[PDB]
Amino acid sequence: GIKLATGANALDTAAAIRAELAKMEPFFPSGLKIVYPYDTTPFVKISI
Amino acid sequence: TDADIAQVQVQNKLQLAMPLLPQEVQQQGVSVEKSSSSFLMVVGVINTDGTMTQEDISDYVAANMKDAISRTSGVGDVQLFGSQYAMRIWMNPNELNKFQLTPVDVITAIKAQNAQVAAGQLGGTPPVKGQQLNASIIAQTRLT
Amino acid sequence: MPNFFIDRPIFAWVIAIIIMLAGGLAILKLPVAQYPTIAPPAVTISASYPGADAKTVQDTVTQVIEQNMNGIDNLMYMSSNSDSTGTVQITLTFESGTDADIAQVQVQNKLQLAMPLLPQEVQQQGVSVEKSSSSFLMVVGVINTDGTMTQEDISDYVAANMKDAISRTSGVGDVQLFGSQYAMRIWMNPNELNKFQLTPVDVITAIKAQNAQVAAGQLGGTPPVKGQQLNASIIAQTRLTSTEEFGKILLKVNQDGSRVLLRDVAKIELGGENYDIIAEFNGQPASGLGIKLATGANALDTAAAIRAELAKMEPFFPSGLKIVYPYDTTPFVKISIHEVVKTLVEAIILVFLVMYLFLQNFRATLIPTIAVPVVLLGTFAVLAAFGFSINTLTMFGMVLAIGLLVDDAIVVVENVERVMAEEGLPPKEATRKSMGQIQGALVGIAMVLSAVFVPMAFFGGSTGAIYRQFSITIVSAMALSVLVALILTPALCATMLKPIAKFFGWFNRMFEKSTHHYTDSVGGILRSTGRYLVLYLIIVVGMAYLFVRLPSSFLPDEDQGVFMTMVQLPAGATQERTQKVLNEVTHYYLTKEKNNVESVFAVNGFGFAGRGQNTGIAFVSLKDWADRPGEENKVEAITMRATRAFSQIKDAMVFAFNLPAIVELGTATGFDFELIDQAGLGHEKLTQARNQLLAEAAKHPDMLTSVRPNGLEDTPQFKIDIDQEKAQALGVSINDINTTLGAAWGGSYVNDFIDRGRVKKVYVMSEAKYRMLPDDIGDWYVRAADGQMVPFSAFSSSRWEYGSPRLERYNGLPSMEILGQAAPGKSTGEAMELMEQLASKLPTGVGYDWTGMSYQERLSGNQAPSLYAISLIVVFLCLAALYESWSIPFSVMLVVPLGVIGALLAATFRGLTNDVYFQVGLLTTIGLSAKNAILIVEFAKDLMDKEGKGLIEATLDAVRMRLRPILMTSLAFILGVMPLVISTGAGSGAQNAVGTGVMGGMVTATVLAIFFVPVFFVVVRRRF
Amino acid sequence: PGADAKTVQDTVTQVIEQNMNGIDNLMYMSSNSDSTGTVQITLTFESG
Amino acid sequence: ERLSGNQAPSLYAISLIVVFLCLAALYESWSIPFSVMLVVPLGVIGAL
Ligand SMILES: CCCCCCCCCCCC
Ligand SMILES: CCCCCCCCCCCC
Ligand SMILES: CCCCCCCCCCCC
Ligand SMILES: CCCCCCCCCCCC
Ligand SMILES: CCCCCCCCCCCC
Repeated sequence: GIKLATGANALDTAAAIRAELAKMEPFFPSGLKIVYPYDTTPFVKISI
Repeated sequence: TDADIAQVQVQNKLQLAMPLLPQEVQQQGVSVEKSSSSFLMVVGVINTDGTMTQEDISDYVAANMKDAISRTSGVGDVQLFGSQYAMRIWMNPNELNKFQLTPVDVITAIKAQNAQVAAGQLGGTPPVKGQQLNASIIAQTRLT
Repeated sequence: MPNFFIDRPIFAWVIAIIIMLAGGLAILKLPVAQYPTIAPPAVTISASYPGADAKTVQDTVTQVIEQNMNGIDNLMYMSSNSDSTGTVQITLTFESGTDADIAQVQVQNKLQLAMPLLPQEVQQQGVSVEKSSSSFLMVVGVINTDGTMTQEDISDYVAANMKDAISRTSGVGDVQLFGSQYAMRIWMNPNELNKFQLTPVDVITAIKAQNAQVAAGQLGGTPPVKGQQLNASIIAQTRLTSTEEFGKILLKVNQDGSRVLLRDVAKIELGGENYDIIAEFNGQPASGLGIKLATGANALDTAAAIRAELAKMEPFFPSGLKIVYPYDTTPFVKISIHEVVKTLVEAIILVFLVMYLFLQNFRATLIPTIAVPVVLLGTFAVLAAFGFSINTLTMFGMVLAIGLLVDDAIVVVENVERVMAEEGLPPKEATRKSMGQIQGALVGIAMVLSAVFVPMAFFGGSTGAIYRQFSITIVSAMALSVLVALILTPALCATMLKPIAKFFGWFNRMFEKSTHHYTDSVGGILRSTGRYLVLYLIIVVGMAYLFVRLPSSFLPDEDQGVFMTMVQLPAGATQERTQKVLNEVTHYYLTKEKNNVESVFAVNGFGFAGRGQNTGIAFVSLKDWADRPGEENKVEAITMRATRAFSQIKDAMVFAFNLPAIVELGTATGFDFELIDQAGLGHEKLTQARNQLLAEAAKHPDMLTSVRPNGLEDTPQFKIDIDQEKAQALGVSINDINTTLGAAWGGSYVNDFIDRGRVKKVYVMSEAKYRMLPDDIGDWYVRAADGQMVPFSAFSSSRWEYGSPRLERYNGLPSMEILGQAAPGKSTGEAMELMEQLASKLPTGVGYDWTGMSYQERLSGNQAPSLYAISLIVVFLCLAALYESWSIPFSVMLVVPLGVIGALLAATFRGLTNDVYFQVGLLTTIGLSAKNAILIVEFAKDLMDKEGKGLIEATLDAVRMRLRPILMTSLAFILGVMPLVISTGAGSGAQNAVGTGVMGGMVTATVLAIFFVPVFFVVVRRRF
Repeated sequence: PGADAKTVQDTVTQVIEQNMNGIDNLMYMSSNSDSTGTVQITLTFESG
Repeated sequence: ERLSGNQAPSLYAISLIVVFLCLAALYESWSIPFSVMLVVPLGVIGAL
């Protein structure tokens, strides 16, 4: 449950999270994929 | 108002109260986060094979990918929807009764025989005249 | 706006006076350092757990802290070390521009709440969070030679009488201390612990509660009774001062009434806190300090105040102490500033000489003498307005921009003298016409160059702070020169210059016949211009060929006056053997360099491979530069001769080295490559993964060289396992066993006490001779449950097994920091790629990560052509805006490869590298050649349409009238740095890096690029 | 709490006041320690 | 208080310099502000 720090921008924070997850992804065990439920980030980008 | 100056002042007024809190609160560790109120996003880690239960996935997320997401610049607080592993010891009251024990001797034995002991060096400083050896004494390690 | 100032000279003088008065007011108020803040801010958590090893610290203190360093703003990475002396060292590196106070307070508040999780001994020793600033400003050592005291007496005289007062002065910060202060040490003795039937647990419990306070209230305490007259405070039992009081504690009284004391089972001997570091100065013991310059005080008067405060303490010394300075890099700063100031002043003298040589009038040869220093004063005012300081970088920014400084007076005065000499006008109307000819051209120069430098201000990393100094100093100086060039110089050419019209006349005849021969040759080579175009193609291909074959680097290596010598002994060597090797090094430097080396300060257990006992360092400080003349006496020769002479020591790795700036060495070659372990593989399997990664980099010598692991290998350790059934059947508690073993063989730190006003510590530990062999564990007896003494090895064993003397972690995962450097010939863009293609065939779980100096080379490390790509088109648009045409900028911007040939030829011939002074000098040379090419074609453009001339005729007419300025201002500049080039003294590494580029590039850009721009302009006006 | 206004000055006041050099502005710094038990330092910075 | 005793002549000097320069800048003469920067004592004797 990733919250957000006070005053941070919500689009280049989520980009940093998705950049961290692509760094620790080739070291998962056999058969463990990461999936993406609830997310309020792409609505801002699609509206702009 | 400034956010991090506000966190510094709240932390200043909290650390004056830390010696008055109980020991069981301090060992869990209090925390001061400048989070917003709620969730920007949640991630999800399913198993497609069917080799891991809830606890295995929760321990993998707690150990190998929580402490790096929680240091990412712009993240106020990370909630975990699981639990890290812990060497859990489920006691039996009838067997503690049969062998005439309490749950106090159990905690005493776990504090005594699961220690990480500092034990010095056997070529330590100050040496005598003509010392030719230096190594460390390894007393006992934490159990694994 | 010069016509407003022709009629109004006094207003021009007034704004010249306010800019020259705001410059000199800001030279009294700005710092003078050696280098600015150049590294990203990094804070350091340092803690100690006495008696442990790397493993015990690495999973009770290290992993416990760095699980709680979360939620810190602007954090790049975090690397930690845990070594066998007990020390844990965590370095958090932040983004550039992050406020260091906010970063330190966030780290220290996240550490203040992770404090009850740590062990008790770590909380007693304390955890120190402090910011990792620059290295030492100066080292103040102190010796005693008239007599004999130990190291600890000197270190306590410093810790009680100097550090209190040296830190209370103008502009100091962190003050370290090489020695160790007092502590009431207690040396236990296990045979009297045996015969009186005692344990060290009884000793520590007996002298916890002897020196403590009593909250005792007061007589007449409140609430008083009705009629109370007396009020006074109860002063109850207090601490213990002398050593007899620490010897008179009762331990145990027996049945016969025996008195057991600390002076029966121990000896006291007040002594030292830490016994690992032993400083040394030439053969007598010593102590030292660690003074850091804080933020914004100049180092010159700071070091003068330090020397003044040490100068008023010699009446207060205990008859034999002597202060001595084994490391001082303050007079090198004074040399490196004085030489730059002398170069500026002699450049002004040389332009005075050249202006009088070409013009032959005293009255008009001092317009640059008035108008050039006022721009430098205004440049200092702008540097203080930004908040920057007197670095070495801004000083060598104004010493190579002085051509751009001095052109904007030579052009104006030559043009008004040309108008008075040809058409014959009074100076006022002649200055009006002259500054109307070059009106828009100087504004076009201000727009066209301001865009050559200012992309240099917007790079990133630790080298975007080196370039920013040059790229705001030169921009401010030039953009103030263009303001003062159309305001102050027109007023001075309208007022000072004489209206009088008209035998050393050989130079005039030589110059006019050279001018006519030049115009004849240029008019000859404007017909059939194909050969000069293909010669330009050969020029640009030769430029690319010599630009590829040239070694890139950073800031040059130079003589700071001192150098280090590093000593490391193999794998578990004691303190005495390292002292013998350090004394061999001292006896070498003080006999074979009698006339070069002044003082060697030898520190033991300090070396840069980590803390320990088999290591040592030596600060060697030489004589003055005037006392050691020659080439064979500089540091570059002494270092290699000592390194050649240190190969005969049979078992010691000893080598000497110099100091680059602080840290970003490898001149552009190093790696900082972390091998990280992103699973639960461990330490031995990670060692196998590193040992597989090494000797695959050894398979490629053409790309990789010197891949050293940067980490200590496994050493034997003494495992003693407590057998549980024998310990508990005999009735011996495990806690008393562990607090006997880890308090007889390490420190224990009972509590504090008060000595001579100050507050010192009390440590208990066994003697120096009862804890030195594996056969000494059998001399330690422990009380059982009944009271029978049980020995060690009645319930234990003993094994030797391999452990680890240093454990490294990177971002919370275990890692090993493999260092390397690229081969000669190949850059570090095709070496880091081979590392990433070579670290991908490792076993499953081991990953890689770049750190340090290469970290910001991954984050957009190819944005150097991406900013000059948008500089070049802004230059093109400004030049297409000026001449009211397209493809005329193509006629003026093909002089960029002309000033690069000479700089690359001089750098190849003299044997220099592609350091930052070469790049800034190249980048000024191309801008000044562009300035000359702009002015010749602005005359040729506004001569063939305002008058009506042809194409060839107007071109050689324009290059006729624009030959007297160009070699006038090259001759005053490829002559105002000649000395800098032939300079060999103190600090001639940066001076030769500045001098060689801006000599050869300037000579080539004025010899060749006065013959190509008529050809370029004619070829453009043929094919549009 | 166990004070006599000289233990406090020599053990918990001179330490802190000794370790307050490196702060930027400062101006002046007045400290006091009494026999009640308490102690306070007052660091008066520059105006602005 | 003593700080205001140490920055008053510097204040008077810098104000007289800036007013002399702002008048020489605007009347295009160095002799007209010289006939104005000595009518100042006729006002200062009044204030005193
Ligand atoms: C350095 C101060 C020089 C003072 C101004 C010189 C005199 C101005 C000449 C104006 C002629 C009308
Ligand atoms: C340590 C002070 C350095 C100041 C350098 C001033 C250089 C001024 C050059 C222009 C006047 C000749
Ligand atoms: C740096 C200024 C030195 C003083 C030069 C002023 C010269 C003014 C001459 C006025 C015309 C004769
Ligand atoms: C005879 C070869 C030289 C051709 C003329 C060169 C003219 C450029 C130099 C002018 C100054 C001597
Ligand atoms: C820097 C590249 C810009 C290319 C623009 C060239 C346009 C030339 C047009 C010629 C028409 C006369």
